[PDB]
Amino acid sequence: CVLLHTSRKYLKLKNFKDGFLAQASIVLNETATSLDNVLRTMLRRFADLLMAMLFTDAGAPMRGKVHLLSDTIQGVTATVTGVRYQQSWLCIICTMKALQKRHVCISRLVRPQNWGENSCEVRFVILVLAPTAMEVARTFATMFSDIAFRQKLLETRTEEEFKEALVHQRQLLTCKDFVPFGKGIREDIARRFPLYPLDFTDGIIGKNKAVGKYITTTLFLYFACLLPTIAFGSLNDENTDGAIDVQKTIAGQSIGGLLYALFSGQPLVILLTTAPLALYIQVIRVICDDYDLDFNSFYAWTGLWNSFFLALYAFFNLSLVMSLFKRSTEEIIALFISITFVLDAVKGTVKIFWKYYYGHYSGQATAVLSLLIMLGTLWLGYTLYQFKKSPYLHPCVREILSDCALPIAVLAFSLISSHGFREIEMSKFRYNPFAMAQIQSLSLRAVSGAMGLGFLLSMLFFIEQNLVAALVNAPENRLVKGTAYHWDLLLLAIINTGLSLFGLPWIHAAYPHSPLHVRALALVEERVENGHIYDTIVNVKETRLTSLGASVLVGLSLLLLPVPLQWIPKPVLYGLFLYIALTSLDGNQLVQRVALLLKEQTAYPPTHYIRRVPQRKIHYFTGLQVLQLLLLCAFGMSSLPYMKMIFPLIMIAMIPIRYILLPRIIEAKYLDVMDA
Amino acid sequence: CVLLHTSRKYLKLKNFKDGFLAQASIVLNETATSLDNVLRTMLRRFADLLMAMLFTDAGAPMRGKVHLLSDTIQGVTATVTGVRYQQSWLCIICTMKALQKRHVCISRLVRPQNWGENSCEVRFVILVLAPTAMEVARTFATMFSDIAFRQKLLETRTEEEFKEALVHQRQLLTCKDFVPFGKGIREDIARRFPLYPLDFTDGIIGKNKAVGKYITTTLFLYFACLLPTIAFGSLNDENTDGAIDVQKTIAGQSIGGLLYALFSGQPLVILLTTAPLALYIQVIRVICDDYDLDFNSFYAWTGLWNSFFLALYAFFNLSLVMSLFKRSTEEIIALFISITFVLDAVKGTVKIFWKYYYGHYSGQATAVLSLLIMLGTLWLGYTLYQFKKSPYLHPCVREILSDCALPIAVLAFSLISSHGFREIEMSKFRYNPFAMAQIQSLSLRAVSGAMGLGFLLSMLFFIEQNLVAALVNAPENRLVKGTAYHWDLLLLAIINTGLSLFGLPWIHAAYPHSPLHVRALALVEERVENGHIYDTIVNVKETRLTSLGASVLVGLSLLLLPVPLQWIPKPVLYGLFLYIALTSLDGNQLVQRVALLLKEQTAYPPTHYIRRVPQRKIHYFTGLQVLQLLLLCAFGMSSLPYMKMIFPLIMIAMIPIRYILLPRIIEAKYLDVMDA
Repeated sequence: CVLLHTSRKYLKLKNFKDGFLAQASIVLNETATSLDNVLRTMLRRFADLLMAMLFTDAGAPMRGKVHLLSDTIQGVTATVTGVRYQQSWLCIICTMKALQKRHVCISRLVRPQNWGENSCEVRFVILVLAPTAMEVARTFATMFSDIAFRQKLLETRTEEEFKEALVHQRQLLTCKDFVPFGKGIREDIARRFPLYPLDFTDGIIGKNKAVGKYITTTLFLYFACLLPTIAFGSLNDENTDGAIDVQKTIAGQSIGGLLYALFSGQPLVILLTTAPLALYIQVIRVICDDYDLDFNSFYAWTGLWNSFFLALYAFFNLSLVMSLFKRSTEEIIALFISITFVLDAVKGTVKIFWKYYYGHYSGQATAVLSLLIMLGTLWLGYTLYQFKKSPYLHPCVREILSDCALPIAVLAFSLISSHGFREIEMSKFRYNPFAMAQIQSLSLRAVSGAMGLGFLLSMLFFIEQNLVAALVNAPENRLVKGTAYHWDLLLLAIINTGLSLFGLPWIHAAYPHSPLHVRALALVEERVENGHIYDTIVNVKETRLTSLGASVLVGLSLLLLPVPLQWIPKPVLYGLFLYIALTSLDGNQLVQRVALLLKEQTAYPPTHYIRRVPQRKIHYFTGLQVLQLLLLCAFGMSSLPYMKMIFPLIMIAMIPIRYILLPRIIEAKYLDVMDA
Repeated sequence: CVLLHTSRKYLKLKNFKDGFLAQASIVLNETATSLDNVLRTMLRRFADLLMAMLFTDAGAPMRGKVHLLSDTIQGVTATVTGVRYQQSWLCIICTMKALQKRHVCISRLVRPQNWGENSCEVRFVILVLAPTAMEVARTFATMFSDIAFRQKLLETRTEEEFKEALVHQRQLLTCKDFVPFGKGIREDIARRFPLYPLDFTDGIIGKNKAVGKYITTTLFLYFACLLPTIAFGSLNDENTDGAIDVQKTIAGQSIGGLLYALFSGQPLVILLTTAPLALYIQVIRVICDDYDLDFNSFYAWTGLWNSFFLALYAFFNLSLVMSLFKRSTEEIIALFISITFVLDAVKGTVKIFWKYYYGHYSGQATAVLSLLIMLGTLWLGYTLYQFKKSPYLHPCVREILSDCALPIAVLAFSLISSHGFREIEMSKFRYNPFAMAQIQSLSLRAVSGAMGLGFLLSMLFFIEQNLVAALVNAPENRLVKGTAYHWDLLLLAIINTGLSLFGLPWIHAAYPHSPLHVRALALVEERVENGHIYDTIVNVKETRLTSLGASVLVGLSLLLLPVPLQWIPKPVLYGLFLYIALTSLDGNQLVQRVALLLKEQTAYPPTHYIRRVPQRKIHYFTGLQVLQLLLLCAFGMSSLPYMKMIFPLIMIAMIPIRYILLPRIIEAKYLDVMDA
């Protein structure tokens, strides 16, 4: 072995408040795969024994030794996760006494190439030869450290355009809030009204064409909204004894998505039915059965009261308090939703076994095949989804696999269970081939009960919709257009009134699908941390065409319901539920901290928040979060409808708990470190 | 973000051909988890505002910035895989003008702690403060760069012992080969005879006690030899129409393992039946059925001829030519073995479906449950095995998971399929509760045929045994005791004669279990490359107690045949075959190159052999290897016994092909880079 001396030092960003800009040599579309070839081409561009000195193996270039660059500059940032390097660019420096004049070469690679640790996705290489080099390297790093400038340089097609862009960039671098009634809605409408044409003409016309990306994301959204829509329709049909069918769920989802895409601010939010909504509909069905009330009328009245409360919240600008919402409560809610998905799948398979395996109406074969198909669908979907994080696959391959993991698994296992195992008939969701509910035919006592239930549902809707909207409107997503929280809530209430009046299932912003929609509709910079791909969004196109097309396709899918879309057996839908439950915990810090018990604290990056905070306080915070999650499960997943209807109240209550009690029992600094 | 300047430079290993050795301060068993605490303790040991200067965030220690060490020294080596850092130690340097005298502090951590990017498993921290620092840091790095010296320092218990060890280490650092008949056997016996007591008294007595490690590895070996032994016994019973039972396979494996452990050199090699051996036994059964020859007599004669040829090879010292063996041929053979395992599992499940699902004697339920159990066993075993590579799990946790993955999966799914699904009876391996074969009652023509078949089997045995022995005797394993190839081959021939005379299935060195046995019986230094744990063996204990105990336990397991060990259904054994097939390709470079078509070449480390070699030549080599593998599969996996009996010949032929033809069509430099 050979000893290596690594020296790290800061460099102040150049303060612009040039000759080498014009004298720089630009290489575009470099197809070389190795560092040696790229550097040889870059050096030849100047006009060789000069490439050898660039690395540590200076003096013994023939013998096989460690081949590492000597002087490099990169962008670095500090975060709770650790030290994140800007791996999209690299600046190599070489001070050669033989040379007489400074030389600068900027090379843009066709594809991102690993160029070392913390440079796994280099696309720009800035080689600076000096006869100092420090000043030129610092100024070029300062110019290249901008996230948008790198994308602008990527968009350039010619060397002259590259130099002009560089010159242009250098020159350029040189309480009581709720008192106003309806202020938030008016502000959101004013913000997002003038941008409507823009929203509809972002990628269709202009310098950048997004037709292919728009089509691909439209297909993604259509599939990822239809398949969960079918699963939720089947679940509701099982829960409501056929009151809400799969056809009703599909129609409601299509209408709601179309209305939201057409007439909402922040169109990137996707409306879909959720597991807690199914649980609450089950609560309504149980209450109606107990009190002999018509399901349709009671459901319509509950939806009407929920929409009324949501409109009251929107008009009074309550959404602002959602700024106090922290990540811990969000992750607790997400884990509860995943647990509800898992329990729905388990209940479905248990019912299948009870009806078929135990003969409580060849049933054993059907039950075993159902279990096998559900587990296999889950496994295949999870594997195809996790292939997205592989840093060695082509970007196209690992974005198609992410895009078409669940659809591929569903199709493959539907074929397996309907053609490979056609001799074993199994369960399929009901389909009997939209009348307004008789709201007037209901007692006043039932109206008051619906009022209370709608209040609880409105709290649930407020929390969920604002959570997903905040996720979509995160600062790291780089959304130029303004936010629309109150107008979005009002439109959600309106469309929910419309859906409830016709008995269609409720819908709100979908947590798993909205960030996925944003990512599919965004340009990202690949980052490799611990052998996994992480995406840094640079530009989101922010168009309504994708959501509108997805909604229209989902609506048109009603014609494929009888003959197609029914060969998908119920176990495939349960596997879809399991896949959603597992894949909704990708960035869950609560799950990470829970697993930390089985992991090693000292194995995390030196600057990771886990290592920074004492393990005792981390465990205390995890225990408090787990206690909150257990209490949420206890109320919101019991057999008692009267106590299953209360879980929105405790969802509201956790926010005051996190805001008040936890800082009193846990130090504020540690909570700030963990949450951020 | 803040620009970072990384400077890399060589440092010549100190040439010893001291005061600071005695003046150094030693800290032992440091339980601190963060860098700040460790460095604070180390600085306090001298007797604070000095810890801040050690990192790049000098001048702004309060504001949250990137917290990286400034001057660090590490051990680095170059390999075809890439640049491998010595992550077990780190030397931090700080030149402070305030200080008046040099200071050195050596801290040993209780557990390996990530301390960087290429410092994921640091256990020794050498902090050098200077008022130069370069000389002291270089000499300490040179002393610590030794792999065995780090283990010796770990073994020390007190500061005085640590200093004495440091001082002692510093002082210390200051053709025609086959003509002799039987020379190899005599040399091996002379080498390995005096070390017998040592072999039996390595960890039992002395400074280091290995009782716990010996017990754990004995349990691992027992389970990993019994379960595949049962699977192979069932496969042979299916193939040979009950001629070779599971009881016979267990007895033969136990006797052979005991004999090999007792009276062989290099006892770390594990003898077990293999898939090609099962295929060849099937060939023998088919030939006997075709020619109406007694299976036992023909099998015994074939084994006798195979042993005679193996003894001839051992006495004439042919094993030496195995040095010409390359990694490409080894990996082709391993992939062929895995494919044979997969086809055996597929044939078993196809037969189960044909008998039960199609009723060609509730069968559909049994077939579907068989498929589900096999797939689930494969999945669980693979997951528990792959958890071994997680860099965040505790070393004990991942070591146990690797040790008890297959046994845990087998037990869990046997319980599931025998208790959870007890209503669905399914296939179980035959067991009817050891007579010498009537060799004298066989025709001369059958004797000549058995001679030819035994010649082919002897070539197969030579290749397989020498391959596994070379894997066990790899230089990187650090085996102090000498190698024994010819004596091992002679003993293998003797025990094979003994086994064949009684009709027991043949056995030779097991490729998947011998390296695993070595690893379980070895101390390793953890390395994290691309987020995966890689082990560097420092010391292998090299004892026969583990293999002897495993063989004795396997033999004693015959008493657990009737009531235990039969609830394991055949699909569990097929899942075991699949698990072995998938887990035998961990380091397969042929599989890596085949998958490279779907991967990105530029995403590999800069110094990886994949990027160094042009992709065209990599693809040509992969295509040639795949063609050889396809020919091997075609000959050794067809329905014709006369052509299924020839695959050992082409296994032999592939070595001349690799040695002669490939260098002619592919450049020698690229082949050397890829193979090494």
